Amino acid sequence: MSLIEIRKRTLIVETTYHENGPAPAQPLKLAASCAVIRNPYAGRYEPDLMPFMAELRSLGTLLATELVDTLGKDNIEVYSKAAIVGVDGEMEHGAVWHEAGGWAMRSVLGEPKAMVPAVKAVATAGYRMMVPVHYIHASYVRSHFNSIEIGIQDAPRPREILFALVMGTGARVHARLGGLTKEAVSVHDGQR
Amino acid sequence: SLIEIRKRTLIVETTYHENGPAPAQPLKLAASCAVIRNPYAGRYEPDLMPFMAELRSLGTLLATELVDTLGKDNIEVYSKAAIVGVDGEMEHGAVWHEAGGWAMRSVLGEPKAMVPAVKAVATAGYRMMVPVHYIHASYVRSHFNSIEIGIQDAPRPREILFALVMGTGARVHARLGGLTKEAVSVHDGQR
Amino acid sequence: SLIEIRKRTLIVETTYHENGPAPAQPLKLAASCAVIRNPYAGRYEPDLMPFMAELRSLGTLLATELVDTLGKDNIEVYSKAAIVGVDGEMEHGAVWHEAGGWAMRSVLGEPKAMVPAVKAVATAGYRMMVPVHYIHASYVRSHFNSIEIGIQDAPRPREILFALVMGTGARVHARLGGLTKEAVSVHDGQR
Amino acid sequence: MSLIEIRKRTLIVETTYHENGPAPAQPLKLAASCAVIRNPYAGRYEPDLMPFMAELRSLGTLLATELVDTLGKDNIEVYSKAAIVGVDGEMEHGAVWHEAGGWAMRSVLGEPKAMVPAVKAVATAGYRMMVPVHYIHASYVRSHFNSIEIGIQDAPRPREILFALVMGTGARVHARLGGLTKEAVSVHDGQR
Amino acid sequence: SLIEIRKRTLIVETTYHENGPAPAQPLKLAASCAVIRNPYAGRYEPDLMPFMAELRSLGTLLATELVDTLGKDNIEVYSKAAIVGVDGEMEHGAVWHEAGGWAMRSVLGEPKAMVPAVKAVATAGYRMMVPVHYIHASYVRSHFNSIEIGIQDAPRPREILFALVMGTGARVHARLGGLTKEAVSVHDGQR
Amino acid sequence: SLIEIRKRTLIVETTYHENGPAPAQPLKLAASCAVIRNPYAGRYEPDLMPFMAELRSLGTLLATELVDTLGKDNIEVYSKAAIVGVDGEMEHGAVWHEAGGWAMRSVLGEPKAMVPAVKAVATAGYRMMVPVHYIHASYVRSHFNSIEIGIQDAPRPREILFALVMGTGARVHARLGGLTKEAVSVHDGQR
Ligand SMILES: [Cl-]
Ligand SMILES: [Cl-]
Ligand SMILES: [Cl-]
Ligand SMILES: [Cl-]
Ligand SMILES: [Cl-]
Ligand SMILES: [Cl-]
Ligand SMILES: [Cl-]
Ligand SMILES: [Cl-]
Repeated sequence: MSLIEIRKRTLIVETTYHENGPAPAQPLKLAASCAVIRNPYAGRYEPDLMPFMAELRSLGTLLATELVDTLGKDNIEVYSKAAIVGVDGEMEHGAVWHEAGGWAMRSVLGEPKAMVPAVKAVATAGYRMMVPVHYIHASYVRSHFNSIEIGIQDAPRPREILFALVMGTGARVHARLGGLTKEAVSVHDGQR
Repeated sequence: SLIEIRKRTLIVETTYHENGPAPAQPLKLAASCAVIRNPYAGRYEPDLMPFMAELRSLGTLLATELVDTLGKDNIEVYSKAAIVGVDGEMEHGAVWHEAGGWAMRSVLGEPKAMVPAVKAVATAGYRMMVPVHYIHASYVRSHFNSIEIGIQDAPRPREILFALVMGTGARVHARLGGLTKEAVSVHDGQR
Repeated sequence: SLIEIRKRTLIVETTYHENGPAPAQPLKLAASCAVIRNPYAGRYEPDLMPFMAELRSLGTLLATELVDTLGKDNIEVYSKAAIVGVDGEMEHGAVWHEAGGWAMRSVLGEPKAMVPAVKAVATAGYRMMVPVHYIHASYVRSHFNSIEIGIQDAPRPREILFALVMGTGARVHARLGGLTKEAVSVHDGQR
Repeated sequence: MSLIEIRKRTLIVETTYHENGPAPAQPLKLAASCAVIRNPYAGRYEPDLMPFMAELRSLGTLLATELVDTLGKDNIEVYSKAAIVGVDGEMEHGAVWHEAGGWAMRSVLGEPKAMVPAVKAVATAGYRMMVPVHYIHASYVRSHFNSIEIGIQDAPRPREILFALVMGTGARVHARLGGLTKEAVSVHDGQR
Repeated sequence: SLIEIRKRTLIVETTYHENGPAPAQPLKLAASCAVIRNPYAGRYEPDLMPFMAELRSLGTLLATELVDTLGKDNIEVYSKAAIVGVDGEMEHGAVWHEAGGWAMRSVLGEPKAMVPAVKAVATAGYRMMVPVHYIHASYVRSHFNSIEIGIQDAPRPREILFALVMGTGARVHARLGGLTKEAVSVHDGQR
Repeated sequence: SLIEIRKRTLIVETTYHENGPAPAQPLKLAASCAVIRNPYAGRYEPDLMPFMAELRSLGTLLATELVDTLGKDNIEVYSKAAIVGVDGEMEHGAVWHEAGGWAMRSVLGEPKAMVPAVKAVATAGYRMMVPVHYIHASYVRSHFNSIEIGIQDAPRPREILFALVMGTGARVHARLGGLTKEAVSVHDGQR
């Protein structure tokens, strides 16, 4: 029997035109796909979370696919992943998403090289969290560091977990701090 | 133009269940929001009529996105909301009753129910529950619902966040009787 | 009895101005809230009808307090709200549309406008903007307004917070035209 | 010209019947009266806040009178005072309320002996704050320590201040930790 | 043992100024917090005396950490606080008045002022302003101040967060007169 | 100088367990934060390079405090963060990627892993979860973790809060395999 039971999902698309500076030619879009699932381990200590982590890869694929379909496969430049575990769970129940969300997303995207950044928390329902993103091909590209806030008002309830993926289309709208540029990426190790 | 958009958000919330027997089709509630500069922040402007008039165009934009997102034949509930930044006043949000409501109803081919609403003057990041009801008859009990809106970094003190909401049906475990969609007979927008 | 009250709050908010010319009389918006045990928390109950029926009595209690507080002849706007604790479901709050609305309208001698509403399932301490409109005609534009409600330590997971709101008039700097109280002519509850 | 301009006021009355224990014969009522006023010093450093503090005594009297009229003069057993200053102000703009709110309230109440407890903060509009209360005749009466949350959704705006007084009618609903009792008060110094 | 510690936090806040002429030395306020299991969560326990007794050692632990952090000779203000998880009750935090206060006063060589306090029953992540006053005379007007405490993931429903606060001086721009440190003469803990 | 510090906070969070078998030694995560005036609040400044350069010394200050708090030989995870006040912009926080990261890495003798980060433009009191990872190899799965930061009264609209985080080890009940500290072999800062 599946360990994955979805109560609700949210898709958010934030389009930023400017931040009071000269507007860029095209706006930035950052998008998050979230799913609220029952936590099969809430309220007890389970030493073996490996089966759960394995099955969650399919959830990763589902959410990542939705994001590509939303933004367009050719438009992805930044990503992230995140988890919010309900108060009857533990951090480790969210930590399964590093592999499940990250690997699934990277596979959907043709295996870009940058590690997918992440943030997670154990929190009360409605908790809002800033999710950091970076460039999919080289984590050090300075223009692309950014953030989007995620959260669902009534989730995760104590015995639930909220899993999320984030994708975006470009650089900060007024990026102007130099550093490594897309054109300067030369190692192709996922960093520089 | 009195309308200068900094950012927009589109939210689609799909509910499969709420721990009861899952309905055949999930519910989708969607919100389309725009954060704009408040041209009147920091002073008392006696005439907000031109602003209210022009805002209808923002209503059209947002409503059009919602219909494109959910499908025109799939709309059953709606709402409108405004959050005014702390340097503004409530009246700056009140303009949206007409601007958002009339624009959305026009987009939808003039359904009869008044569009429900909520508004506040608040700090950036304020989150607000937005109530929805049935577009053809406000009293259809199965359809009363809510969705939370908000943007983390908005409205900043001299901004306004305007939003519209559309949805596809009843609460996932609606079971409290009352007037049903099918029983609607007066067509006055209530019953 | 399905109604076990832990605590109640009564809030009266008097607004003198919002940085414009102060009206002759300030506006008062008041909310009366009750936190009760949710008899259905933690399970799916198919029949919420008895609960909805009994809750009318809670509606009467709260509405009566509001009228006693503001004065019966001074009521111009109203609303109703519910916040369900995290172990409950939205349907547990939905019972209040009838229970709170009908009870309040009865207390007020059956004004014609549907009582507006908002609800959520939320954590203890959740705060919610509650929209109000004119009791005799929902379209009276001057009267659309809001008040925030909430109780710091409620609803706890197995509780429900039910609330009613009454107010004494228009927004303090209402100036957006629309249908006025005086122009009300249809008496259908809208116009 | 007056330094006191009120935008809005709130009166809250919280009645507690129980906290899942055996209910007391009469419920506890805790009430807060708040006023949101313009801050005449927002955005600058003013060395002399003494005139403002002096005039604010009248605001203290107004709010304290409202509370007695609400709860009944014969029913008061606990109190407190609090201030929330908008973000363009400073803590000192709230600190004026120790004297202005405290002394005014004590005078309205016939000069009970216990110092009025207090809390204050400089915060964003909508900030919610727990206000602690204690027994008006002897601060150490253990049964009476309690709290009520105050706040106004849209206040204080940056250039405003929210001032508040609190009064209440008795002990915690399930007080059971011994300590100094009302009957044991014998020094009458405001402590014991 | 009735004391099972999940996590602890120590926070030291240094204030150089608040947009006025900076004082000679900055103010430091420090909070030491401990999150523990609530042995009584979910039931009404009439006898909390053994718990209150045992908590004295937790008071001593937190107080000793604060003295070791700021330096015994530098302490001029203090406070105590408790946040109880939502499955508990207020009385579960009330035990800290004696356990925290007496332990801290003992550690500090019995200063005379009553330790001020604030408490709440709240959801995980609740943030609370904690008021401090002068350790030798509660009326010393320059010393009234506050610090915010809270832990993001605590107290969970079956936990309690207990905290102590110490600080090194007056508000950075204290200028409202009243009783001064130097004018203290009663030594009753008030004046 | 473009750096004017109003206040600083140091927080050390000690985790003994998270309801599982407690590890041999607890985890400590520490955050060092500084609230400064935003020299650019309210205007678009095209050249933020001098500010970014000058901020390096603030990075060194905060990093040195963290090493002195936890001990240089005990550091295994780090992060950096910024919260910009509402009158600023995101770019005002973005300067901290280099200023914070490079300063901290220098203090730590140049560990290879990129310092993770998160930033926001927000209202005073905004709380933010900050993610950490292993300082020698970002992929070490046991070490991914987070700590919440924030100051109640900061950043005010014309301020910025800059922060660094260091920690001493893995999650208290890390058990998901993946790359281990011991298996690190590339030394590129990833694996
Ligand atoms: Cl990854
Ligand atoms: Cl409408
Ligand atoms: Cl109704
Ligand atoms: Cl006093
Ligand atoms: Cl005591
Ligand atoms: Cl004490
Ligand atoms: Cl960098
Ligand atoms: Cl770095």
